[PDB]
Parts: sequence; structure tokens; C-alpha cells
Amino acid sequence: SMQEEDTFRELRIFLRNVTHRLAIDKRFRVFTKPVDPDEVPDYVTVIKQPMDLSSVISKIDLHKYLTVKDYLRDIDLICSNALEYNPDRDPGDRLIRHRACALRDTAYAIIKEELDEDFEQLCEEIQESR
Ligand SMILES: O=C1Cc2ccc(Br)cc2N1
Ligand SMILES: [Cl-]
Repeated sequence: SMQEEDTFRELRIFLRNVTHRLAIDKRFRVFTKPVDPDEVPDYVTVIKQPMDLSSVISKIDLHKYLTVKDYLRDIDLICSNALEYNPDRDPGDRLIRHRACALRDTAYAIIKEELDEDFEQLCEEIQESR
């Protein structure tokens, strides 16, 4: 229905706005672009599903997210991948892990404040109907 297509357009507007606000934060710069496989060829041999904020933006636009739960699965991957690939005690690794955790915490706090639970419930009921 046009009502349902209006619902998903509003979801995509909301997801673009959250993602833009994560992407412009100086702490999250390293998560805005894919890991360069030339300059880091080991990444793909040890991380199963790479994710970054530029790939989240592409997926919003290709209509890959039909719920906020689906979007948060990708934000969680950005964080868990950073923790996996940079596990050591050196300051370079500790700083990346601190910034990865702050990304996930910031995304969850925006959504907690700004997402209406009835709007997410409607997205879920339309998704389960298809
Ligand atoms: O589920 C797993 C664990 C894992 C880590 C990394 C890569 Br690449 C593939 C897999 N398979
Ligand atoms: Cl820096």
C-alpha cells in the first residue's frame, strides 16, 4: 500500500539522519570507510563480514533495512569487528576499541530517545506480512 511505502520512506529518513550524526563525529572517522584491502590484506582472512558507515548508507538507499533492529545488527558488526581485529593491550588498539564501543553506545542512545516504539512495531508487522 502507499501507507506502507510511506512508513519505509520515513524509516529511511530516520536511518539516514542517525547515520549522518555518527559519521560526522571526529571519534568515528575510522568507521566511515571500508578497511583498504590493498593496505590491510589480512582483514578479510580474519573478519567474516566487514561493515562501515558508508556501506550502511548504501544499504539504506537499496532498501535493505525494513526495521531499526536490522540497522542495529550492522552497527553492532562495526563495533564487534573492531574489537575482534584490534584485541591487543597497546594504546593504538585500546583507542580503536574505546571509539568502537562509543559508536555502538551513541547509536543505541539516539534510537532509544528518538524512535517511537509503535513506529518500529508497524515496520515489524509490515515486514512479517511480506
Ligand atoms: O563464524 C565464523 C567465525 C569466523 C571468523 C572469521 C571468518 Br573470515 C569466518 C568465520 N566463521
Ligand atoms: Cl586520531
